[PDB]
Amino acid sequence: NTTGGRFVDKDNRKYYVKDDHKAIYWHKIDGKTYYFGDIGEMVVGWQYLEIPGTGYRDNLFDNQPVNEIGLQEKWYYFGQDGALLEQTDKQVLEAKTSENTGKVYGEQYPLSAEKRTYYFDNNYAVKTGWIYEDGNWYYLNKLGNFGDDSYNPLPIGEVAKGWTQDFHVTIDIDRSKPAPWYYLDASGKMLTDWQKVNGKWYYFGSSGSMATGWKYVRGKWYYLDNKNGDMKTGWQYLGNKWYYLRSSGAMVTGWYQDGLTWYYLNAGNGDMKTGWFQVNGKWYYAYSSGALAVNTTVDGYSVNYNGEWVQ
Ligand SMILES: CN1[C@@H]2CC[C@H]1C[C@@H](OC(=O)[C@H](CO)c1ccccc1)C2
Ligand SMILES: CN1[C@@H]2CC[C@H]1C[C@@H](OC(=O)[C@H](CO)c1ccccc1)C2
Ligand SMILES: C[N+](C)(C)CCO
Ligand SMILES: C[N+](C)(C)CCO
Ligand SMILES: C[N+](C)(C)CCO
Ligand SMILES: C[N+](C)(C)CCO
Ligand SMILES: C[N+](C)(C)CCO
Ligand SMILES: C[N+](C)(C)CCO
Repeated sequence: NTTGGRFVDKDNRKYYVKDDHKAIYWHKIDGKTYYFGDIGEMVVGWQYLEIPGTGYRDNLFDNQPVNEIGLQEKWYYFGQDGALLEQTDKQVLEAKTSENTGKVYGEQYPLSAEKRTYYFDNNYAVKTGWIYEDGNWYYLNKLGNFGDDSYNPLPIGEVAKGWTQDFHVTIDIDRSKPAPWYYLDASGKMLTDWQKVNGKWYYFGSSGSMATGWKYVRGKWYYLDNKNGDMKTGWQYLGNKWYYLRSSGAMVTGWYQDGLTWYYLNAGNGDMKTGWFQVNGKWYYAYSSGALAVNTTVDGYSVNYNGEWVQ
């Protein structure tokens, strides 16, 4: 909706001038959208800019006041003639790197030899977050990189690979909300169910989120590290009780013999018994270590070869 002006080439830069003033920021001119930055230099290619449409960075000229405003920034792609690529689905484009972004018309810069598929939201900005394609989920980075006083927005919108946390984000991470972990394979596909990664097992279920703590899967109980998620095996002291997990990871219930030593894991909960207890009417005694007392005396009580209290 910006008319009455004209594009002007000067000092190896391109401007749009009307009534003798330079256009700045976002402008819709003759069916196309352009962006002129803070001083009027038309941009081209990959750009990380404040979102258009509010009016605070729109239809402005360098002779007008520029309001202070807090607008999130997103990635946008402009043609070599400066027109905004109004894609709302996806498109194959030169990968964005530390050398082909933030450039303006007139500048010299290489055209990425590598091209990637980029997804877009309904407002022409590069899409971030989860996307479902051809039977699989992929995660497009919501955040860029940091590093003690430093922020690189380049990763935003790129296909995530490997271990990835899904933070709730707008302009900054939202620490109040949960941030589950996921694992994307070499091609970015989200893994589900059991998966062996770096030598350890993890359970991602059907949603993809990495489970932590006790987890019931296909009839058996498993215990994933409460913080890191890796599946535990063997004897585990959890919540002040002992549990025995098979090498497969499944929790054991009932009688279990380790070498010559018998142990009794509670029928339902699975916690190890100590002291006197009875199974199917018969009484047995387990020491504090959980080991069953056999062929000996326990406080004036005889227990035979099977640990049974012999009357
Ligand atoms: C990005 N460069 C181009 C536009 C600004 C800078 C420097 C050049 O532009 C200028 O030098 C401007 C043109 O009006 C200028 C300012 C003051 C004195 C002379 C020229 C090319
Ligand atoms: C390490 N355990 C976990 C993964 C394999 C074993 C047993 C359980 O997994 C399975 O039982 C199934 C059997 O098909 C399985 C899933 C994924 C890979 C291999 C086996 C939990
Ligand atoms: C998109 N999901 C299946 C991947 C993850 C939960 O939001
Ligand atoms: C699974 N991790 C990302 C969560 C933790 C350490 O490897
Ligand atoms: C999950 N349980 C049955 C295994 C243990 C108590 O938390
Ligand atoms: C069975 N008792 C007589 C042995 C022991 C207390 O429960
Ligand atoms: C782990 N314990 C309690 C089970 C057995 C003695 O080492
Ligand atoms: C299960 N036991 C302790 C009970 C008996 C030997 O098989």
